[PDB]
Amino acid sequence: AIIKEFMRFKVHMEGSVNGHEFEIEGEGEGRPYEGTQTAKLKVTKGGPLPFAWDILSPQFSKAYVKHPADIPDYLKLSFPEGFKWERVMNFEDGGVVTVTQDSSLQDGEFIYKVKLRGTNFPSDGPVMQKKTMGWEASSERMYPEDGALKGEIKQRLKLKDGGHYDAEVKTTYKAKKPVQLPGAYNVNIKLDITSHNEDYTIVEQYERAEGRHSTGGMD
Repeated sequence: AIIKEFMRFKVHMEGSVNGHEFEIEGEGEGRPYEGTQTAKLKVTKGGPLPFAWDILSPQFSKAYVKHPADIPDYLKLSFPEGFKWERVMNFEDGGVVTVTQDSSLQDGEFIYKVKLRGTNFPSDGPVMQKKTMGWEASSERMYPEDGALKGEIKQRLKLKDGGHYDAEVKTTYKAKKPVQLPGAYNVNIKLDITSHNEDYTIVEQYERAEGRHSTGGMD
């Protein structure tokens, strides 16, 4: 019941990428049981960003994943206390993004606090040269480990002039209170930039995420 069928969120990110510091604030909304959400993000410090928006976009909401009835929605069940998540992204050219995130519920809205560290992107690479064009649809493979929910992704960023720039991603999602963990399953995710201004100081995103059985789908 805590998770309403229409939910808003507020997000704050403090970050560095290759030592360039910045802050982002944003608001979002969606339908947690339908797996759909939008967000409006604004660069509040360190803009215009001297790197690709796309490395930040996946850091702005796993309460909004559509789950089959027989897969426990661990992250929805974590509320009202909520959950933390930690992420590592290894990009194929040696760029690294590490993220920590706190997700809570205050005034009937989700509150997201994000800390991001991006390092070792090549000065001539597509991230620092802003040559990326959004993520391909992803499958996150989910499994329980060490009393937390883990997910692994082979994520693909489209490039200007064609082809892709890959990232291996691993995330740990941990409820602040003990709730029922699921077995192994997959989450199909598509994240779109729906609008941006010229220098990506103002960006709107849309994400659809649907959990699917990895065993006994029953086709």
